This record gives sequence, structure tokens and C-alpha cells, in this order.
Amino acid sequence: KTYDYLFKLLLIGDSGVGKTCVLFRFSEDAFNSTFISTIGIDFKIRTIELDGKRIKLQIWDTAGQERFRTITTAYYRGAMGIMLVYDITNEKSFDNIRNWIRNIEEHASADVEKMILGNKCDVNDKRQVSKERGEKLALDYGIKFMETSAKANINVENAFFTLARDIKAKMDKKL
Amino acid sequence: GYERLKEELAKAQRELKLKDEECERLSKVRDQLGQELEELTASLFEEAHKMVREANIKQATAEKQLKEAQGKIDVL
Amino acid sequence: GYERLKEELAKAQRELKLKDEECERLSKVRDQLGQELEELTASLFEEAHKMVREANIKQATAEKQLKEAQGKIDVL
Repeated sequence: KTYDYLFKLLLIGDSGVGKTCVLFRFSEDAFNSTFISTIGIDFKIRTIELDGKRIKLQIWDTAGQERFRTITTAYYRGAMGIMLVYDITNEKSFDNIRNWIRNIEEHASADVEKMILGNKCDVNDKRQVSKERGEKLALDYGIKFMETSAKANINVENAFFTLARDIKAKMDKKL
Repeated sequence: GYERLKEELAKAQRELKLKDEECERLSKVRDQLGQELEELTASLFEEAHKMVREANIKQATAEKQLKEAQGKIDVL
Repeated sequence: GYERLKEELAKAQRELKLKDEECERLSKVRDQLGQELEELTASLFEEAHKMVREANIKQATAEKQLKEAQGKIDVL
């Protein structure tokens, strides 16, 4: 029985941008335990409803280690929506967002849905990346952008639901 | 080299053509394999967590039982 | 024509190399994907138990207070 769709999503980015909390907040875990640190992969499921239908989201969170290079391509290649995630507390994370965009373009599929996620937006006092400058990156590359806080719990649920709507609207187009 | 270029361009045309066909074939079984590894690992992770959670849910209410008594000792 | 001869074999020889190099990779995949699967599965297995271990260590000790630190209540 239910669900009646399955979107496969991916979280990618520099380590310590807080990719992994951003997940853990969406999937609603009560706990901190993860294998990201040690292994470099972790995974979470959440079904949501959008305009009435069940939508199973499989969310992979990748951390680059070259150790599992092959497997993590498999995730790129098979991913329906991927979130690029920087820390607004840290520039190079933001600078690299281009670099990742490479990978995504190079390792991943030709129509994939894409979303730049500016994380930790709550800690403004340590804020090196202007949002304005954030949006411009996004607009340049014609992709959606969104500022987020895994800890204040800001826009994480919206970031996903937004990406999930974007995936579905595309698929419903191929009726 | 008119019959040499009219002939060889048929070989090397078929060449890219053979591999083209060979390319879609090789990338096809890579995707197919990747999806099987996706779901295999999706399952392993799910359970791997599932277990650990229950290891923690207990450590939760045993130490929570302790703070239910440990505070009333410290209170006095 | 003159320069038009060097722009085809520069790109066609670029071309057939491209695919031939593509397969070398795609060929090695099934093996790698599995060889990795194993490594992962172990790693998954290893860290999962080790995680459950810590949560049990602390389920006993935390409970210890229930026997030894309740006996302290019993002794006072």
C-alpha cells in the first residue's frame, strides 16, 4: 500500500557546513547519532503529503570521502533532487558551492533539481556571507536558494517541501 | 586516397557507432547496479539506526529513572 | 581544406579515445560497487554495534546507581 511516490534526494557540501543536522531536523530524529563522522554516509526516510498524495523521500547525505567513491556516484547518478549546502559562517564553503555545482553537473543527471541551502543563518553575528550575495549565486545558476538553520529550526522543513514540490511538478508534467 | 577515405570513414564511423551502442550498454548496467546498491544500503542504514535507537531509548529511560531518584537525594 | 584536415583527426582521434576511455571505467564498476559494498557493510556493522555497546555500558552503570547508590540510601 501507501506511499504513492518515491523521491530520492541527496545532501552534498563541505564538511561542517551542517549538512547532517539539516537532515536530522527534517527526518525528526530525537538523537544525534550518525555515521557521517566516521563513515561519511547517512540516510534518512520521511514521507510527507503534498496536495493529498504520499511521497517517500529517501535522503542521502554524502561527505565526499574518496573511500567510497563509486557508491556515492551511484547516489549522485540516481538522485532526483540534490541540496548544495554552505555555511554562512564560512566563506570557502560558499566559494566551493560552485565546485560542487561542477560535480553535480559532471557526476549527476541532466535534468536534476537543484537547491542552494545557506545554512546556519541564525548565527548572524558570525556571518561572513551576505544573503544578497547568496541569492545572486543562485540566480546566476538559475537555481533556488534558501537560508536555513538546523538549530533554530528555520526553513529546513520548507526547504525540503519546496524541493519536493519542484520534483513532483516536473514529474506530473510527464503526466 | 578517395577509396581509402571513403572506406576507412566507414570503419571509423562504425567505430564510434559500435562504442556509442557499447556506451549506452555499459552505462545502463551501471545505473541498474547502482539502484540495487541504493536500496540494499537504504535498508542497511534504516536497520542500523533502528537498532541503535532502541539501544538509546533504554539508556534514556534508565538514566531518566535515575534522575527521578538522583535529584531527590541531592535535594537533601 | 588545408587547416580543415587537422580539425577532424584532432577531434575524431579525440573522440574514439573518449569512448574507449569511458568503458575502461564503466567496466570496472560492478566489481568496485560490490567491493565497496562489502567495506561499507562491515563499517556499517562495526560502528553500529560499537554504538549499541556504549549505550549498554551506560544502561548498566546508570542502573548501577539503582543498586549501589540505592544501597547508599539504604545505609544512611
